[PDB]
Amino acid sequence: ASITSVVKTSELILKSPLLSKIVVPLAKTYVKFSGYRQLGFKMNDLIIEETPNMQLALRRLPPTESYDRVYRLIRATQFSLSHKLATGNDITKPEEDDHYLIPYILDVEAEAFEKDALDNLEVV
Amino acid sequence: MALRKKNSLLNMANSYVLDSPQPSNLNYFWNFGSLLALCLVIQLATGITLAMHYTSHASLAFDSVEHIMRDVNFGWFIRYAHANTASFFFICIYAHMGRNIYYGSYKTPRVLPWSIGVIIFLLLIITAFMGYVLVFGQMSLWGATVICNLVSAIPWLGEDIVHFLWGGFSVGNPTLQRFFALHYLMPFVLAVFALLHLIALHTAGSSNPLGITSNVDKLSMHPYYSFKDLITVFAFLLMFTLFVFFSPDKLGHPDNYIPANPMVTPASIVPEWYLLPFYAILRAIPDKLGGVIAMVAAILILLILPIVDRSIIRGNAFKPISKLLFGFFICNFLLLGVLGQVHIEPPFIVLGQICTIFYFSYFLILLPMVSTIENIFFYIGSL
Amino acid sequence: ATTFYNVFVKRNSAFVATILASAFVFDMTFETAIDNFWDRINAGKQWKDIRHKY
Amino acid sequence: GKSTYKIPDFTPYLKKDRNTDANRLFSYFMIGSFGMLSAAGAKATVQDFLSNMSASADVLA
Amino acid sequence: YMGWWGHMGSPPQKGIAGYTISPFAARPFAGVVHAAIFNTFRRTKNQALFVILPVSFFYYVWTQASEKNEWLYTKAGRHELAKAL
Amino acid sequence: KNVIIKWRGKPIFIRHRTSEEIEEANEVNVATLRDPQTDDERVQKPEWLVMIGVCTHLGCVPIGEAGDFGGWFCPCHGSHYDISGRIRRGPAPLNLEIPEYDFADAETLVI
Amino acid sequence: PDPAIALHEAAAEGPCHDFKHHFDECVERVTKAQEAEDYDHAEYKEDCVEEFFHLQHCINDNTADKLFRVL
Amino acid sequence: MTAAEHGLHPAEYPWPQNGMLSTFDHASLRRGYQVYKEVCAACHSLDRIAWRNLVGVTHTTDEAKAFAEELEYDDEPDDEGNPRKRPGKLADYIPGPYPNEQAARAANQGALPPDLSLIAKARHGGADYIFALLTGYPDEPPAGVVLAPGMNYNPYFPGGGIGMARTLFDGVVEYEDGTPATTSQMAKDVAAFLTWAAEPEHDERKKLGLKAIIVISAMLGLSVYIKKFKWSPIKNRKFIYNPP
Ligand code: HEC
Ligand code: HEM
Ligand code: HEM
Ligand SMILES: CCCCCCCCCCCCO[C@@H]1O[C@H](CO)[C@@H](O[C@H]2O[C@H](CO)[C@@H](O)[C@H](O)[C@H]2O)[C@H](O)[C@H]1O
Ligand SMILES: CCCCCCCCCCCCO[C@@H]1O[C@H](CO)[C@@H](O[C@H]2O[C@H](CO)[C@@H](O)[C@H](O)[C@H]2O)[C@H](O)[C@H]1O
Ligand code: FES
Repeated sequence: ASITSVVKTSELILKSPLLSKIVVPLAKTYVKFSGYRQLGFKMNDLIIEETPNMQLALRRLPPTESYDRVYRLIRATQFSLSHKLATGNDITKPEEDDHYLIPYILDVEAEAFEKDALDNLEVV
Repeated sequence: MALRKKNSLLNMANSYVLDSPQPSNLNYFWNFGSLLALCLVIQLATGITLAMHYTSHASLAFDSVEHIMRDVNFGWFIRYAHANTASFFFICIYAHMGRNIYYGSYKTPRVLPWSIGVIIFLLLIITAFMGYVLVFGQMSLWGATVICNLVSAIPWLGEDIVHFLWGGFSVGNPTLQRFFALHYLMPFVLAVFALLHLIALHTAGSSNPLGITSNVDKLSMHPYYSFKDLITVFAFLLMFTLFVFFSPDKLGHPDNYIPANPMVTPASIVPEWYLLPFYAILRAIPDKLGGVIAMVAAILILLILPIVDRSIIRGNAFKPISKLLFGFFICNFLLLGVLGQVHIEPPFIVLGQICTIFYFSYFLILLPMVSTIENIFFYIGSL
Repeated sequence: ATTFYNVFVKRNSAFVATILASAFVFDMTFETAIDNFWDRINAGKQWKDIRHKY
Repeated sequence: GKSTYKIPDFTPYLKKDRNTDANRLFSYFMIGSFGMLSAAGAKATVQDFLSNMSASADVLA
Repeated sequence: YMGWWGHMGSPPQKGIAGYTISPFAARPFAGVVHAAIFNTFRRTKNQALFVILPVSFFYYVWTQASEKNEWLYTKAGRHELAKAL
Repeated sequence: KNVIIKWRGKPIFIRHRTSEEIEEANEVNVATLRDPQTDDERVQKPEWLVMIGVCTHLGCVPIGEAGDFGGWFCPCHGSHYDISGRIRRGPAPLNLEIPEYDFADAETLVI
Repeated sequence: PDPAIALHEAAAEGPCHDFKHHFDECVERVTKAQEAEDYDHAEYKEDCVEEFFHLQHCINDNTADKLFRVL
Repeated sequence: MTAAEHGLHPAEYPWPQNGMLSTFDHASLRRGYQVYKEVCAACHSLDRIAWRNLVGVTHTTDEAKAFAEELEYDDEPDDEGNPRKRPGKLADYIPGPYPNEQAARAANQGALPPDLSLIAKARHGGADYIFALLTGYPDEPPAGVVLAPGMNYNPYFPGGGIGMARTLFDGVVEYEDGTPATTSQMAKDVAAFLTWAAEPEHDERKKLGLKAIIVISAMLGLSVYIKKFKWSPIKNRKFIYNPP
């Protein structure tokens, strides 16, 4: 699935009061049990990156965000191989779990999808 | 420049076993690939040796296997090693495939190694089936009869194809001699495909248990994974030793010590344990052709995992719902195995049909739904 | 310890020679030890134990 | 947390006698034993296995 | 998607200092007892439900099916067997 | 009596059916038969039931005289064949195949 | 004489007495039912194999080790 | 399936050879050969066993040569191409009671007594099944059982009706070692002997297995030490990050 799809569907849910009332609490528990924060990751660090679109989005990250992402991946790799969890300031707090990459990938995909549409235009 | 890098032959070995850059956090489930290579080497060594003493003619086959057990120096060991390693080969291949499914090894950019992997699995099944016939005991004959008759279901030409496979009108001498030649060949084909899936993998490298890139943090294959592979090699050899020396016939069927008799049918004809889940799937569909299609589809459906998994994240480490669904899928696969060897009696008939539906619905319904919902929970839950 | 290291370990040629010689010794002694232990735990049962009657 | 000249704490792992010959010799004793059992195991394996090619009992009879 | 040593395909790295000590300088089994007891307990406790729930369910299903099948093929189960076929 | 002749590795069941056996077989309404056939379609001579004694389900050999329709019972998955060797109960789809057989003499048939 | 004879008798009278009585009662029923006329033209003819199996399984559990000890 | 259709499952008897480190009792093997020879061999062959196989297991070279030399075997034709017989040699296989299946079935009311060389591996239960079957003929079949003609009731045999009658009775054999030949004793000895016939490598195999277990376990332990030794720099790695 594309990030665009995921973001649009999520926005439909967040709009509907009923839907948000039942989905948002579930999503928060899901994230707590997921446990990626206990390896010091942010949610966006987990997104598959071996695609042209994602490689382009990663290249457009500001240098500081890019250097920090590299460190979180290396740190999480070291927790994984040691069979340990983060402690203290290495644990990602909910307020630090920012969607740093989502705006870049949504722009890359917007152009990619517009290009696909425009490749199929028919002069009326 | 070091010779290992400069010389083109050495550099090929170097690229796969020495300088090969690996993730630094592979867990012990990344050791099944080297155990599978070990099983393949044991099967080649023991198999070629048994070929030096075995006679493929139906009048002599079963007795040549007794001669191996009784007269050939260490023949009992070579025979039991070959027979038990065939089971260990399937335990390791199920573990390796389960690792691949849990950790999302089938996702881009690893679709090609996974797809060639599905063919390796089919070749292993065929190799093992033909080798089991070579003993020419009761299970050998009757298993060949039942399984080869499934080809009769192919419309129009099925009957003709069966007679062509048998080289006659029933399983007999021509079939045994051709199964010997093909059983000798198929492991070499299987080794080529095993090499192909590794070459295909080498473009992306190994995935890792976190599902993220390892390009940030690589370790040489040697010495780290060489020495970590030795631990599981010795654990494997301990299990091998316990079966081969202390319980060599635990995994077998006693009826295969009775010489093949085309007249008398044994009490129950079942395949070897590792084929049992596919046999249960076949029983679930009442139609002959339906059942054969379902049974083949149960393997070929693995080819669609790259499509039906809609997750933006690779692997299950951080996906609690996917982990539960995977647990149920695996246990259902084991229950199908058990149902493959029960009698066709109530209430196992209906249970086998429900388990078959669950097997297919994992690929077609549940994994696409669960992976869609989890995408949304990750996004909303972390806002 | 330095002496032992210097003679048997420092040169790989010497280390491999020591390992192979030890493997030779181990193989011969282990064979004899297992044979005796096997004979003690299975005493009175083996052909060698009843052979004298015949 | 900031200075890179302050080496992180390795005291939980560091051996005091790390530069001694006794220290190295112990680790090579483990490696050597492992090499020795692997040599003895390979020899046994090869000898028993290849003996299948020598005259079988029915031939010697 | 993977290069080779010297050009692996990492985004640029800067600002990380990494430190480690020789295998000869370290105790390889440091903290083994704590790990073997407390670390294994933590790791197992956190995964236990994902194994227990499916295993226990499928074992229960099997147990019920196998007991019914056994009962149907007794004298007492004659009538229920006749209906089932 | 029912004989078992090996013919191309398959068993051949040859039963020398009595008068009353033939009668028993000619009773069953053709309507209620997975594979609807009457004995006259099966045998070319009412006193010689000649069949390929491989069960039509998977390919085990039915034990004769046993069954529930007192003809042949496949022990493998419990399929019951008749005195015509027609399938009555169990997983088997078809009646036991009839080989191509010709009575050269009245005392010998070729299969 | 055969040690088994004594061991089996002892196990039937002792730890396997409930099963012994079940088998006995079954036999009584079946023999009486066979005695009655138009038994040959009955749909269901009861046997005592099940009860026999329960008894023998029980005797074997209480005897196997004891028997091999005296051979 | 009914329990009767399966057959009653035999008890687990404590055989001497049960036990990772246990051989057969060779005195029992020798006695079991004598039961085979004097009782079973009337109907059952042992075609996979040669006289040489007994030597150094149950008998000396001389005893086994004596057994072989008492029999006549087909020789190569003489110079006019006429058939000849010769005395047996150690290389010869133990000869069976019947020339073919048809003769075997004719002598046993249609039933064919199987060859016993692999019977301990060819039946679930092995020695326990052979012992249970031989000693498990009730005096009377359970009320209600209808045996087919020429069948005998035995609950261990699937379906209950076996074509072999009870053959072991107290004192049918006189053992040469003075052991009381009760039904139970003879069944135990012959079941041991047949287990040996099915798997004559048994004793050697389990001893080689003990050596393998010891070596492989030590190698496993050392491989753990070596892996941990080599991996410690990776496991112990620490980082200081100063964001640029
Ligand atoms: C005079 C005949 C006769 C003697 C004596 C005899 N048997 Fe048999 N045995 C048979 C026949 C006939 C069968 C086949 C029964 C059947 O399949 O219904 C048989 C079957 C067996 C079976 C296989 C039953 C099965 O599971 O298929 C074993 C084991 C056996 N015999 C062992 C022995 C041993 C051990 C002895 C004596 C110490 C013995 N027999 C003595 C005639 C004999
Ligand atoms: C992937 C590799 C292989 C697998 C999975 C495999 C599997 C099997 C199996 C299951 C059997 C039946 C074993 C028994 O119960 O006795 C068998 C028998 C046999 N295999 Fe293989 N085999 C493989 C490779 C080979 C090779 C390379 C040869 C070379 C000729 C070979 C030769 C034989 C022979 C001669 C037999 C019959 C003798 C016997 O049963 O032991 N096999 N094989
Ligand atoms: C003869 C059988 C096989 C051998 C010898 C073999 C060997 C290997 C090896 C050595 C690796 C790299 C190390 C590892 O991850 O374990 C590997 C990776 C892989 N294999 Fe196999 N394999 C075999 C069969 C299969 C099968 C049947 C499949 C799939 C159905 C498969 C799919 C894969 C995939 C997808 C990977 C990449 C996994 C990753 O590293 O993320 N293989 N295999
Ligand atoms: C697994 C058993 C060991 C035998 C090796 C397996 C045989 C398969 C090798 C033939 C396939 C060709 O293998 C291919 O070789 C070249 C160099 O050798 C590798 O190339 C890699 O390493 C070399 C240096 O080591 C670099 O020039 C290159 O940038 C890098 O991509 C490819 O990544 C690999 O895919
Ligand atoms: C490149 C490698 C060099 C050439 C390889 C040599 C090939 C053959 C070497 C000897 C093979 C036979 O050598 C022989 O092996 C067997 C074990 O297998 C030994 O036999 C020993 O153990 C076996 C079982 O393990 C017993 O049945 C036997 O009674 C006992 O003596 C002999 O003591 C030895 O003489
Ligand atoms: S094979 Fe004849 S009933 Fe299934």
